[PDB]
This record gives sequence, structure tokens and C-alpha cells, in this order.
Amino acid sequence: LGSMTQTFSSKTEWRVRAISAANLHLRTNHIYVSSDDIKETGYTYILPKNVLKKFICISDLRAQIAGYLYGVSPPDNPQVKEIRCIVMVPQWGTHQTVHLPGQLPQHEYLKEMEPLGWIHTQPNESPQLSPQDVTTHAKIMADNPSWDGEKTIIITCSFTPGSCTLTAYKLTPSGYEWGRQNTDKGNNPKGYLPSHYERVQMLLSDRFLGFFMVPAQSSWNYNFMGVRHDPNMKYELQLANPKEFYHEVHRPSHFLNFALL
Amino acid sequence: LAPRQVLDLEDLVFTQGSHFMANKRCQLPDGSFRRQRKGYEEVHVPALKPKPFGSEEQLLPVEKLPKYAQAGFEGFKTLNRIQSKLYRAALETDENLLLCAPTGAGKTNVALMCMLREIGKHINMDGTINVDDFKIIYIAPMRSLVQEMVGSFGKRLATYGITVAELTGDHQLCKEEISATQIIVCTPEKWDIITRKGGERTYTQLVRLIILDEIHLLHDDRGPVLEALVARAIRNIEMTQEDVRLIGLSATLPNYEDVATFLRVDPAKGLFYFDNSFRPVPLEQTYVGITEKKAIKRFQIMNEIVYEKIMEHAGKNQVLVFVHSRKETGKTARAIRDMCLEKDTLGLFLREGSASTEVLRTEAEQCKNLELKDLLPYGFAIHHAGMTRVDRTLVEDLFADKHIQVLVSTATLAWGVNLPAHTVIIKGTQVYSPEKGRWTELGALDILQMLGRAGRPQYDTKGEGILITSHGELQYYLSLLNQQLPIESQMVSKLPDMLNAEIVLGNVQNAKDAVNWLGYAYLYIRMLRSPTLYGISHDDLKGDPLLDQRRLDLVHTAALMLDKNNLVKYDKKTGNFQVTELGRIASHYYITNDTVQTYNQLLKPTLSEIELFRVFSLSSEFKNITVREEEKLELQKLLERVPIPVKESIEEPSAKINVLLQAFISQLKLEGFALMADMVYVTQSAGRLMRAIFEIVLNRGWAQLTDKTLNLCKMIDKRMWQSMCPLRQFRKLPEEVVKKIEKKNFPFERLYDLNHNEIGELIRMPKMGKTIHKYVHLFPKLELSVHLQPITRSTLKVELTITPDFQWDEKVHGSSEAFWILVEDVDSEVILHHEYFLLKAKYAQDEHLITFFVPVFEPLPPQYFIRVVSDRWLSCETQLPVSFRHLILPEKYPPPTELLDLQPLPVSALRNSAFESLYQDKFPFFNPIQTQVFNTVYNSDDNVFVGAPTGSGKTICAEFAILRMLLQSSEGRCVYITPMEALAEQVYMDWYEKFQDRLNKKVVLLTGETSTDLKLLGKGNIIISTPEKWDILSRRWKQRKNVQNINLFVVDEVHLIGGENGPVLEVICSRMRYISSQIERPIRIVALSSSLSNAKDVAHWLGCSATSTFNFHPNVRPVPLELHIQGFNISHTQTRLLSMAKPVYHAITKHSPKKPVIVFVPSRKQTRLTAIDILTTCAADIQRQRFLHCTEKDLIPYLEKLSDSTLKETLLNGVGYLHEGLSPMERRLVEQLFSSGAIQVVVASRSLCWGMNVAAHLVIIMDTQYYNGKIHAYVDYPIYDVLQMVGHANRPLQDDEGRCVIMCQGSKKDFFKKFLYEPLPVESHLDHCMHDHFNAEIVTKTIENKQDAVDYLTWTFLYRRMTQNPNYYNLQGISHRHLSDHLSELVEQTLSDLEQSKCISIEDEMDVAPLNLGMIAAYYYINYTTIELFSMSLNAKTKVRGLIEIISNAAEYENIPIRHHEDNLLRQLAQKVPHKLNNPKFNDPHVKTNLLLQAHLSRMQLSAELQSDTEEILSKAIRLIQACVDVLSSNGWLSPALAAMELAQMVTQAMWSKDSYLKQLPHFTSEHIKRCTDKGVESVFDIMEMEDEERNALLQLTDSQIADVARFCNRYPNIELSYEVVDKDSIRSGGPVVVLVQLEREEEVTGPVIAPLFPQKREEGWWVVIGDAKSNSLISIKRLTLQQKAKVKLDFVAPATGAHNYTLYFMSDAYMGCDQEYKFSVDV
Ligand SMILES: O=S(=O)(NC(=S)S)c1ccccc1
Repeated sequence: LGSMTQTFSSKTEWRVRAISAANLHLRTNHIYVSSDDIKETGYTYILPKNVLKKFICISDLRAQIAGYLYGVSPPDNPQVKEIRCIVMVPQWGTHQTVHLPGQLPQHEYLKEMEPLGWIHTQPNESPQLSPQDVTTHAKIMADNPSWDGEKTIIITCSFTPGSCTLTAYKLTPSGYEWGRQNTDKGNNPKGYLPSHYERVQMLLSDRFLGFFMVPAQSSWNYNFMGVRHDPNMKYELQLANPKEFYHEVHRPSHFLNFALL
Repeated sequence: LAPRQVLDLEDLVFTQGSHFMANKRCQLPDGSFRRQRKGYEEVHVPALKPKPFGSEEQLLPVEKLPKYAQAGFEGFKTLNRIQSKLYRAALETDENLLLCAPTGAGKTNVALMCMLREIGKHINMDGTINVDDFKIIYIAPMRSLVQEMVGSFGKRLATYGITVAELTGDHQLCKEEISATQIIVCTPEKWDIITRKGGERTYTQLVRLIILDEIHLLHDDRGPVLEALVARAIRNIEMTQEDVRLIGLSATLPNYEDVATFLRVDPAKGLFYFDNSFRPVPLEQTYVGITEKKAIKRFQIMNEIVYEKIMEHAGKNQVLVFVHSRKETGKTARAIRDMCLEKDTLGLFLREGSASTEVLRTEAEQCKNLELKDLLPYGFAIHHAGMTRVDRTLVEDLFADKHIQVLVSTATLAWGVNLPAHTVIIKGTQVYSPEKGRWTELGALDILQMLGRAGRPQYDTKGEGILITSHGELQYYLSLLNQQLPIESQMVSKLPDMLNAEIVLGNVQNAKDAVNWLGYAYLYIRMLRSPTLYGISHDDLKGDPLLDQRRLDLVHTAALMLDKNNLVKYDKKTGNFQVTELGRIASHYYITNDTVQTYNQLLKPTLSEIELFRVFSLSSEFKNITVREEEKLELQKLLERVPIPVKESIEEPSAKINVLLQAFISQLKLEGFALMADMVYVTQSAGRLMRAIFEIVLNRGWAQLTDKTLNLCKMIDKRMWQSMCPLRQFRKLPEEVVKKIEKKNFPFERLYDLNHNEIGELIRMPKMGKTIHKYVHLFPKLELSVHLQPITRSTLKVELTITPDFQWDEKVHGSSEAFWILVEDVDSEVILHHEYFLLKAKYAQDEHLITFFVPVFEPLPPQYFIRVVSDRWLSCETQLPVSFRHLILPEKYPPPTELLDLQPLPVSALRNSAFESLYQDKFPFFNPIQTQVFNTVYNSDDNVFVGAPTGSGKTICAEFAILRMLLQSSEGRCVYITPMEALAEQVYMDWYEKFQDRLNKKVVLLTGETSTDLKLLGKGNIIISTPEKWDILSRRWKQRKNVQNINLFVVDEVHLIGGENGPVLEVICSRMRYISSQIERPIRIVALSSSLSNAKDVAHWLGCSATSTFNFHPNVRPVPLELHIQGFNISHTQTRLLSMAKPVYHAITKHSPKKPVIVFVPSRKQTRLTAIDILTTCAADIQRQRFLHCTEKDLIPYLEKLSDSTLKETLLNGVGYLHEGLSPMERRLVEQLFSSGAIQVVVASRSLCWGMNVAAHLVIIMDTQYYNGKIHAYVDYPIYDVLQMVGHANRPLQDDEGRCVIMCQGSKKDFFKKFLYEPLPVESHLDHCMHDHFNAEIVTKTIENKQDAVDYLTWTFLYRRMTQNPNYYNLQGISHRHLSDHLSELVEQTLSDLEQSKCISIEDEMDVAPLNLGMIAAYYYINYTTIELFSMSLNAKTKVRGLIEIISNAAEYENIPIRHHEDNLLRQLAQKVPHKLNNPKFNDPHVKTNLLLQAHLSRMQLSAELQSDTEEILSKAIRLIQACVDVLSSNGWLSPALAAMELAQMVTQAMWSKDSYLKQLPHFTSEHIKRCTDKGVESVFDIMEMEDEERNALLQLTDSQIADVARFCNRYPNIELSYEVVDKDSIRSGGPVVVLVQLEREEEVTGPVIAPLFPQKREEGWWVVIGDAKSNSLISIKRLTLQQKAKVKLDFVAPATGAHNYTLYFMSDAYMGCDQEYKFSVDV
């Protein structure tokens, strides 16, 4: 066509995702926790509000993030398990699964608390535990025997409309075996079945406070530099608070590159 | 006042800027003419017209000028005509002046004359100048001008020693030069921001001369700044009564009379008007006004006319063209050169084959500029900002060499340097102003300066100026350049902001204050002269001829504007303004009100960096910034890849500003020139705006936003991001090496501990790695350890130890580095505390101890956090976790002892006559606390503890035990210890009048003098003493039988064990328990205190039974206590005080309308200022004199004896103030008036809360912080001071209530509540203060081994608290081995510090013994570090002046200084007093001490506060000089000990060693001793030799004077000395010899030493010293008193078979001239 006005003007996807994540602090006051009320397991998990609010404030809607859970039991009640620390480790995520290092957290503070599992974000509130989540939990269980199947949970924080719904799951032995055997990453893969997991009781509380531990050398968001992430990488931890998702330290290239031209 | 009407200020603004043409026509000078040429109209003005001379004008040679100022005018002889006219008014009068002279003409030389006048004022006799005493302010309109002004003023005034410099950059820390500078040249806005922040003890006080250059800027839009400054200066002169001189400089413009009225310039004396005739060279004027309305054709036509004019000057001297931009200089030079090349006209500029063209070709390679080498050879040149200063100077030099024939320049050259040219052409008068968002016409000042640069000093007979512009604006540029442009005010535009500036200053606080303020403005003057131009109807002016209603309406509109934007809380009825933090921040960072309202609305704690960038982008300074089409493509290309996202479309200028800022931080070059200009604007403004957002979000305690804003400030400054390797911040490091470093992703962190070669291998460029290492270690970094001190289960005290872990290079770090300390909660949302930390070079290596209070709660929060962030260095951040895993929290407070509803106890329960008599004279029933505790104190012998609020009557409880002791034995001894001496005197008066006057018992107040006090303890039944006076005595409890025979020990305000002096209280109180255990005769102990949460600990410490300890609660106070805490959140202290001003009046009229009121203020100045504020608010809101209750004439007698007229007036209105500087009679009279109820309100300094004897219904505490001149920083009121201040609200027999309002910072509210509503925990600090006690106990053999030292520590309160709150003393465990190990470490450290200090000796690392230094320490009650410095410094060196220096620098005197720059004045006279040496470290305590001491020796008259300082210094002085004598005698030489004795007597009689002894005689003037020396007689007892008739004939004195003199002549010691050697001839070289000296007083009078100039009372003392002056060896020393007669023997080991003299024994400790010497000799 003769002389027609043509020029493409567009922006990258992470721009829109950052402008979206800037308002994540809103979903924190409307946080709902799902209870089928038929679980009656016995093992009850209490999640403090502060670490959950910082977990949500630093996440992304599309790309998933995860944190390890460490906690002990209250003085008198063995049946109760109070999540008391969230360990953020260098990770890189997609909307289905999160890629984490093979090294479990190791530090002095965590020596007194039990590894209670892991927590991760989820863009869609699927009514079942993801096959990727089952596989990741079972592989973490097999490589590290610190996670007993009965005392470790998968907490899923689903990005419901204008809110965030929590639900907690524990793996059953058949789920452990299937997750150790799975090398398929399909959304409905081989040998996946709802009897592979079971629902455990999660509780939100503001009675006690929990703390974060973040890696001491680099931060946790390797999503913007997914190359540097190898599963055999090894990290040291420190007592600090996790940076937001789009903090300048997480994406140094976006600044340096823009500077060179 | 009412009713008012709101104005539209927008409509009232001319909206013409400085282009307002108030003149209606324009006449032209005869001879001028107008032509029309090629579509542009040309106007021609002849100028010329220099009147030869007036009536009689003769130029003044500099020889006729005053001598002092001739040297500054070096290199000149004949002043110009204007200068010769103004020499009188500039150097011989102090009048304020306004000079309207044509531009050029050296109008700055008259300013130099005025400066030389003010410089000559402060010239002293030495030839030097009191440079510290005065400061001069020069106000130049352009920084360009300011730099040249600083340079030339320094050059001409270096001969007098003035450091002339301008102040630049951040004013937060660059203040050293500020004190150093004597002349400050600066732009008006910089002076405005300075005076806005202001403060006390500022240098603005010493500013005496202000010079406003180019004051016609009043017409400019910057004019309102000049208006604000002059109004402020006049108002502040009125308030200070200290006149300041104003010197205004303007051009030949109309309205000059109104400008003189503005500057308070008298028309006859001060006003000097000269026209354009007095221009140096005649200015042939050509004005070109074009009519072509096509832009392309306008460009071509303007170039064509410029070319025509330059070719008309082809062979003429020079051509100087001025254009708007930097690139346009190149464009215009290229255009004219190319048009010369199209013709053959170029060859006319060149002098054929020139040597000058050879020079231009010589600097073709030397110019190293892309445009310069292309345009320099043809005679063309350009001058612009983006050019090397060396290149610019070279262009200037070639123009001065006359080589450069055409120069095109931006206005920066026109303002900066002195570069005249014959012909000057202005190529266009329109320029892009990024603020306006448009191209606007040129500011009249720029035009006036450029066209004043036309013509030359001597090179040209005449100059010619051509001005090319639009035809419409022609007239304007005509009337400006031919004196028809009036000067008008543009303040209406900026009025709200200006008003806030004055509200924040407190200068304005009501609407009428603002009407006055506006009356001092040029706007008011111009409205009064031409109401038509400012929109005031003529009948409207008739309505109020002074324009009161119009001014008040303007003020009402501005106040409504500021209240809308939430800067200022405005009350419509009252007209009152209450400053808010937002308003202060706006004034203090040059932010307009709309911008601040934007910040307040948008800024939330949950903002992201995206949103923060947008918030900055929405600033009202950028409102006229617009996105134009010509740039949208480039802006879209940027916004497509910006690091910080931008949500809006590119059409919105918010996006333009956001993108421009991001590009500035990323250091990007933009193609559009409008983009470059708008970026310059946005970014230069961005700094202050982001700092303002920083203070907002920080003082709001938002952690995340605070971090982001600080980092954005650092990024805007350093032009980088966080991700960039911070090494680039050095500016000495190459860019490419940092690029190669950035490629490597090894964290810069990870190259800290690495060595040089490994660094080099990592970079892959190894050789230079060392440099990197240097610049790696120069990068600032700190190391933080934390000591957690649990105060209560809810409050934690934290001691942070900051240790610098970098190397300090002054090339990099400067004089100081700055950090921010931020304590952050668990989730890093809330800043629990923030603090500014300045690492100075003085302590760049040393540790830094910062202590603060943070709340806590149960269950314990996991951690807190402590971040330390460099204020300017990027990524320089060090963070420390604070874990509570191992926090040991104290037990909860036990329930207080119940106050039972018991029957009030009558006085008849004492069952004794005189007891009953006194306490029925005073009341019929006992205080309920007294009633509850009566039986245990009166009818038992047990130790007892009482805890109750201050003002409960604890003194009567102690009197009970005193009475029981007197009943058990009428000769018994009680010792009452109270921590404050000013309270000890209250106790002494009351208890003498009681016990001694009504019982024939003894009440003695100890003095600190050892023998006096021992007598007083021997003769007394009730011995009152401060803690130290009892420590020094009770230490020798083995050698003092009186100390052991004590029966009762009472101690008041025992909670003060937790204060600064706490240790000595704890020590004496444990000493009494140890003594009572040792003697087996029980010493009863009675303790009174305030309510203690841990009272049981102290009770057990004192052996008080559980049944004997009584601890109450502040609700049991006899007078019921109403407490109100009011939070004021302004961080800036001074503004917080201003904000608290009016609520003081409110609290008075609410809580105590009729009853008396005491206000406590942080400083002495605040006393008077708060009194004045009370009176002003009272006059305005209701009616003054509600405070006065006695008739004014009944008080005029009492009143007229007072010194301060301010005090007598405020007293007349009913308000009196108390401060340290008030003489004792004045304070007594004010307190008498207060107790009498004649005056209602007393405003009192904080320091008097112990000294005050009065009381009131209401107590209003202001601020609770005071400035320290030592640290130069604010310190908090300790809780004990607050408790006592509140205890002042105890009026028992008059008020049913007691009300107290504490006005504090919001953050402290909780803490104060927490610790004022409930009993207070106290703990021991003895673990720090311990070395002197240990040394003394090693002296008195109370402690013999280290195990004995731990034994000693068992008796203390420290032991009781260590098992109850271990972390407070850095313990970790309550077990017995932990305690033994902690005490082991402490004892070893204290004893080793003693041993190394040489006070004690450790044998076998086990047993300790006392050395002589420790003995001199414990004997004279002196700190051991003083003794160590003494031992090291004295040696055999003897200097009286050096001795004064050594004594001064003793560690005891580390107290007193505040403000007092008058030490400088003393320093000047200290330049006179024998010792001026050492660098003048004013504000240093020891400096002040020896300064005051040497003033005292010369009987110098000083201030009253200085006299109190002198008193304390003198007491501790004599004790120190005795210590020095004992040191110099123990092993020193003879001359220094003798000189120290001479110094003792010099101090006693305030005599210098050179002064005549007759200066000791009372009522003896200097003329009297001159008469006596005219007789030659100087002997002190020679006066005693003359007959009383003869001495009366010579003296000519009054009988009372002669009586004082006779008492002194009798008291003067004359003694008979006899020297004797036992077995003299039969002595042995190896054996010892004893010399016997017998001394007998002939007179034998009893009494003290007569020294009125000495503070305390002192007795005679004497020294005896064997030692030869030939060898300077002291042999045998002994000191002794000479009551009656006495024999003394001196033992000394004989020398070896050699003749020796019998030396110079006799020496005094008080009277001067009583010194004797007897000599003799015998061999062995
Ligand atoms: O002992 S304190 O720590 N004072 C100093 S900083 S010497 C303290 C503690 C509580 C209240 C006021 C004062």
C-alpha cells in the first residue's frame, strides 16, 4: 500500500507485569484460607500473617515463587506445628512449576526448627494439587530425608480475584512414589491421581511473628537472569528480609543495557 | 479585621514577568532619529552627553582617603566621579544607601568602600583584625558574577587577611569555611534558603553589612526573593535593636525613590541618582525591530542584518554578538563566516599575513575544540558553558590580545568576566525558558549587562550597541535602555510561599504579623505609590489610606491557600497560623505549596519506585512542561526501554518528566535541544525535591519508601544506578577499567579481603590492581556490634558500637562523612528510630558509641534490624541483625505496698514537747504515707526504705529517725546525704532553723574542705553533705574515729544511683554497710526515694527488712496528680518549639487560669522568648495583665533594682523568667514575687529544676531536649530531671490538684507515659566508674588482693542487679560461676588499667599494693587519669603558664561550655594575657577553664555565668595544684614544685607573680599601689611599719575601707622561723641527717585566710623544702599548718663528702610575699 503509516511501538511483557505487581500489597487484607472441614488429620499448621504478607508482596502474578518452611511445635501440644521461618532460595519459575536448587537450606538458626515443607504462589486456583508440585515435593523428599511425608506440606497461595486463597496439602506414600518416578512435565501426565495427596489443616494467625532468611551472597530472584541458575548451585543464608520482585538488584541488565545506548 | 474577601492572585499577577511596561509612552533624546529599512524599523540614539563638571567637583586621590582603606585600593589613584561623590557616605557614614548609576561605571567600588568601612570598625591594636567578630553579606544575582566577585574581592582584600569565598553545594556539613569566611558572596536564593533554615548560635547574628547588587532584579520574577530578604532583615533589625547596613546597587531606572524607601535609605543623605550621562563611554545606540512573521525568513533576515552590521565594522576594533544557546554561538559564527566566504569580505578582518593570524594558527592545535580550530583562524570565536575553562580563558586572552576580531557568546560570559568590545550586537531577544514551557523575551538584567559590555575602558573613544528583536517589543527594550522602564514588584505571584517562609520562621504567627511583614515589602510601597497598576480602586484607597484592609485580604487569601494545601493550620477568627511539618519542609527545600500537597496525597508507605518516579514527575515546578510533537518519537524510543516503568502515554508531560529523569540517571544524550533544556531544569530541581520526599517518608517512619528515596537521591547526585559497580563514584578511576570490572559478575563485596595479584587475575588487568585495592579500601564501610540493655519487659536500651573499617583520605572523604542509622522492625515496615551520624576526621579511626531506646513486646519479636547507610556514598550500606533469641527479660514489677486507709496520725504521737511544738506550728495531722510508715522509723532501730513520688513529705519521715536518734542519745551523729547541693542548701536552711534553733542541736553543711568538714562532723549532730564530700571523708574510715561513731545514715533521692553521679552514691552507701558490719555497732540506714519498681533490690542492698521497705505508686501522691502528654512531631527542634509556643498559652488558660504556672524551657534564651510569647498571645486572644495580681506601683521599688529592662517589663505584665545568667539578687526577687503571687507565670531554664525553691499549680515542660555545644547536638532530659520538674506541681496547703503538661516529640510519648505513670527501674553504672574507688581502697588497705577486690564488689547494688537483669551488665547467666568469672574479668581489667597508669603495683600477678601516684590520687580526691597525664607531662619542666595548661587539661574539668563565642573575645584578650598559644579550640572545656583562670589571676571582669564557672574551677583548682606539688616533690625537681606553690598563692589572691604584693590589700586601687611605688615602698608589712597617722595621710581612705585593710594587715602571716641542724659537724655521707625547723606565729589570730576573690573558705597552709637551686634537686619536703607554734623535722639522706647550701624552704599556699629563705652549710 502506497505511503501507509507503519511503525511498530510496543513494550516488553515484564513492564506490564511490574506495573501489575506494584499493587500486590492490596490483596493482603483480603486473604482467605480454604478448609474442606473433612480433613480431620490431626497435624495442624499455623502460618503467621507477616511472613505471608511479605511473601505475597514480593511475588509475581505470572511467574511463580517459592519459599521453604521451617517451624517447631508449641510447648505443650505436639499435634500443632507453627511455621516460624520462611527461607527464600535462588529460584527461577514458570506458571506451572518452580525451579529450585538441589541444596536444602543450611544455617545455625534453622538447626533448632523442623523443615515443615514449602509454600509457593499459584496464578490459577486449581481445585487439585499440581502434578508438578507432587513431583517436586517427592523429588525433594527422596534426595533429602529431612522431609517426613507426614510433617511436610505444600502450601499453595492462589491468586483469586483481588485476594489470595491459601490451601495446604500433604503427600501420601503413593504420591511420593509417583513423584519420584515422574520425568514427564505434562499438565495431565502419567499416573496422576487425587489419592496421591491429602488436605491438611492450615491456620492464619497474628499471635506470633515469623522471620525470613535470604541468601547471603545473591538474593532469591534469579528469574530475570535464569542463565545463572544451575540446580547444583550452592548458597549460604543470612537473617534479612527478601527484596521485592522487581528490585533493581534482581535485574541489573535492564539498567546497564539501557545505559550503554 | 472581619469581614474579609478572598482575591484571585492569578489575575493580580502581571503574567509579564520582568517584561511589564508600566510606562505609557517613550520620549527620545534630542538628536535621535528613526528609519525604515527592508521591513525592519531602525531607531538610532546618539548617547554622548557627558556634563564636564557640576558646581565644584574635584576627584579625590587615595591619599586623602582614610589610612586603613588605602591599601585595599591598590593600583588606583583617582576614583571615578560617582565614587568621589560617594566616598563620604561610604566611608564616613553608616547610613543605608541606594545608588542608581548606569551599568558598568564600577558601581562595585562603592560596595568595596562600604566593606572597607565595616572592616576598619573591627581593626584592633595589634594591626590584625577581629576577623571572627563581623560578617559581611554580598548578594550578586548570578553565580557567574559571584565567582568573579569572590576572586576579585579576595585579591583586593587579601592584604587585610579576609578569607573571601562563596558557599556552594550542600549546606548540611560545609560550615567550617562558613565560620572561617568573613565576606560571603552568594545568590539571593541561597541566602534565602540559609536564613530560612536559620537556627540559634548562627553566624547570621554577626552579619552587619548586606550589599544588594543589581537590585533592579526586583522587577524580575526572582524579585520577590529580594523583597523577602529585605523585609526579613528590617524586621529582624527591629527585633534585635542591632542596626545592620543595607547598600543597594541598581541601574538608571525609574521608581528609584520607592526602592530607596524599600531599603530605608534617606533621600537627602543616602540617595544618589546618576543618569546614563555618567556612563564611562558614550553608547551609540541602534535598535533593530523586525516585522517579518515567517520563521525561516526571520532567521535569514537576522543573519543578513548581523552580517551587514559586522561588515560596517569590518576594520573597526571588535564585534561581540550575543545569542541565546550554546549551539547557536557556533551556528551564528559559522553563518557570518560563510557569508564572508561567499564574498571576499573575510580578508578585511585579517591584517594580510598577520602575526596575529599566526597566533590564531599557533593555537589552532592548542585549542582542542571541534568548533574552535575551525572558527578561530578567521578571527571568529565562541564562548559557551560546554567549554573548557582553559579554552574559555584562552579565547578571552586572544580577545584581550585584540587578536579575536569577532566573538559570539552566551550571556554567561557577559556576567562572568570583564571582556569589553567596541561594538556589541544582541542577535535576538527571545530564549527558551524551560520553567515557562515556552520561549519568552530576555530578562532586562541580561540585556542591561550585555549592552553595558559595549565600549571599552580606554581602547575605544565610544562604544556602539545594536539590539535585534521583534518590532512590537522594541519600545520596551527602548524604555529599559533609556531609563523609562519602571521597577515593580512581582510578589503577588509568590506571596503564599513567602508567607510560609515567615510562618516557619515564627517571625509571622498571626495575620497582623503578616500585614506588618508585607508592609516592609516593595509590593506595599509600589501599591501605595501606584494603586492603579496593582488593582486597587482610588475610592478603595480612600477607604484605607494605609492599605490595611487590602494587605489583610491578601494575607487572608494566602493563608487560605496554605491551609488548603495542609502546610499551615489557619484559624479564621483568631488569624493564627500553626506551622506544620509539611510547611517547614516546603520552606526548607524550596518547594511550593501545591507540590507539597501533591506529595502528601500521593505518598503512601506502599509506593513502588515506578510510582515514586511519577510522584516526583507531578511536581508543580514542572507544570508548564509540555510534550511537543517534535520530540515524541525520541521520547517513545526511550520509554520503550526505560528501566523504571512508565504507565501513562507519552502525550502526558508526566511521562516526559519521568523519562527525562531516568535518562539523566542513566547518563544519556538526547537529540532534541528542548529535551536537553527541559532535562537541565527537571534534574537540577530534582535534588531538593527528592530530599524533601526523603525527609517526609523518613520522619513518617516508612522504611521501604525511605530506602528508595535515599537511593534515588544518591542516584540523582552520582549520575548512576545501584547495579553499576560503585567504584565509578571515585571520579579518579578510569571508565574502561570499571567496564572490564562490570563484565565480571564477581560481587564487589567479594573483592574486599582479596590481595592485589588475585584481584588482578580476576579483572585480567593485573598491574594496576594495587590502585584498585586502594580505591577498594577507600570505599567507606563500618563495623557494628550491639549491646542489648533490657530496661523493662517493654523497653530496650541499645548501645551500638560503630567502628570504622576503611582508610580515610582527605582527597576523597573530605572533612567529614555522613551516615543514617535506621532501626527497623521485624518486617522492615516501621522505622523504630532514626539518627544522623557524622564521622569526622578527628575520630575517623576511633570507635563511636550511640545509645537509643526501642520498644518491645511479648511474645518477643524475632529480630530488629540496624541499617547504616551513607548519606552520599552509594551502596555504602552496612546492616546488623538484632536477634532476641537470648534476650533475658527482667521480672515484672512486684505489686507496690498498699496505702492503707489508716487514721491520720496527730503530732501527739511523738510524745515530746518541742517535737510536738514545731509540728503543731506547721500542721495538725501527718501525711498518709508518713502515717503508714511512722512506727517503723520512730519505734524501731531497723534500716528502712521509703518510696513515694517527689513532693510526698519524705523529709519528715527522715526527721522522725533523726528524732529517735536524738532521744536515744542527745549527742548522736546523723549523716544526711542528698545528691544535689542546691537541694542540700534547702535542707540546711530548714533543718538548722529546726534542730539547731529549736533544740540547741548542731546542723552542719559540709563544704568539701577536709579539715573544715572533719571539724563539722566532730561537732555536729546532723551533718548534711553531698555524696562526694562524704566519700572523701568516709574513705579513711579506719583513720577517722568520727566516721565510725556515726549512728544514723539517711540518703535522699537514692534513685539517682542510676544517674551520672550514681556511682559515688552507691559507693558511700555500701561503705556504710561494710563499716556497720565491721564495727559490730549497727549503723542504721534510712533511704528516701521516688517510687521504684525494683525497690526490694535496694532494700536488700541496704539491709532493709521486707516489713521495713515501703514502695508506693504515683497515685499515692498527697496532692493528686493530673498528667497530660502532648505530642509535637516536627523533627526540626526550633520549629517544634515554635509549634509549641501557642499551646503553652492554651494549657495555661485550660488547666491553670488563675493559679500559678511554671514553664520549663530548654535554654536561657527560651525563657525570655517564651515569656514574650505568653504576653503576646495573651494580648491578642483575650487581655494581658491576667497575670499581675499586685499593684504595679507596690512592685516598682522591688522592680527598679533589677538589671534587665526586658525582665522588669515582663514582670510588670506578670511573667518572670529564671536563667543561669541572672544575678542572685534578681533571681531571689523573681522567686520572691512568684511565691508572693504577684507574678503568675515563671519561665525557667531546665538546669534550675534542682535549684528552684518555688512551686506552682501547673508545670509545663517544653520539648524535653537541650543543645550541647560540646557534641554540637541535642540531648534528652534524663527521666530524673523530668520527675523533679513534675514534682514542682505540688502546692499542698493551697491547691486541691496538681497539673503538669509535658510537650514532647511523638516518638517519646509512649516512653514518657510508660515511665511516668508507673514506678521506675534503676540500675548501677558503677561497673564503668570504678578505677578511682579501687585505687583508693588499695590505698586505705581495705582491699589488699584481687580476691579482696571481688569481696569488695559483693557489697554493691551491682551484685543485686546482676542476678536480676544480667544483660544490662553484659552478663549471660545467673549461675555463681558466671558471676565469679565476670567479676574476675572486671577486677583484672580495672587493676591492670591502674597498674599501667602507675597508681598501683601488681606482684606475682596476684597481690596489689599502692604506689605514690595512686596515693596522691586518693589523697586529694582526684581522677587517676589526671594523675597519669600529670606524671607524664610535668617531668622537670617548670612553667607557670605551662602549669596552668596542665592543670586545665585535667580530666575533671570536662564540663560547662555552651554557645559563648565571647571566649573569642576573651581569646583576643587571651592573646593579651601571658599565654595565647595552642590552636584556638574554642568550645573545648579545658580551654575555657584556663582562659577563665588566667582572667581571674588578672582580676578581670567577666559575665555572671562565667563567674560561676570560675568558682567551681577555683575549688577543684587548689586541690589539683596541691596534687601537682606532691607529684613534683615525690620525684620531680625543685623549680617546678616551687612554681606550683607560687601558682597556688597566685590563685588564692587573684594576683599575677609580677603584680605588686600591695594588690592583696582591700579597697586598694591601682593608683594606690602606684602611689606606694612612687614611695618605692612595696613591702606588704611596710604598711604595718608606718604610723596610722602617716599611713592615713598617704592612703586617703574611708574608715570602713581602712578597717578592712587593717583586718588584712593583722591576718597577714608573719612568722618566726628558726633553722637548726642536729649534730651539724658530725654527719656522715652515707647516713641520714635531720634538719629541725621551729615556726611560731607572733600574732596568733584565729580565723580563715582572707581572700574575697576566692570562692570557698580556706585556712593557712605552709610548705618547707630542702633542695638546691643550682642542681634543681628537691631533697626534703613537708607541708604543715601553723596554729600556735610548731616544730617540724625534715629527714634526708646526705650526699657524698661535698659542701652544700641549706636551700630555700619557706613557701605559702595562700598569701603572697610571706616567703622566706635561710642558707647555711656543713660537711660530713
Ligand atoms: O541511666 S540512663 O541510661 N542515662 C544515661 S544515658 S547516663 C537512664 C535510664 C532510664 C531513664 C533515664 C536515664
